[PDB]
Amino acid sequence: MRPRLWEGQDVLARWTDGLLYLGTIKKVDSAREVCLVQFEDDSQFLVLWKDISPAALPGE
Ligand SMILES: c1ccc2oc([C@H]3CCCNC3)nc2c1
Repeated sequence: MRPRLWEGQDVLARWTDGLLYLGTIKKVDSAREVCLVQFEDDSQFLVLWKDISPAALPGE
C-alpha cells in the first residue's frame, strides 16, 4: 500500500468537501483498500485508502 497505515495511527482524511479532517484508524482492510476511521466527533466511517494520509506531515 502506498502510505503505510496501522491501527491507532492519527490520519488526515480528505472528505467530499475537499477538506482534510483529523481522525484515528480503528481498523485496516488492505484487501478492499479501506480503513475504519473515527473522527473528532467520534463518528466512524469507512474511508478509501487514496483519501488517507498520516497526520504527521513529512518534514514535520
Ligand atoms: C473521508 C470519508 C469520510 C469522512 O468523514 C469526515 C468527517 C466530516 C465531518 C466530521 N465527521 C466526520 N471526514 C471524512 C473523510
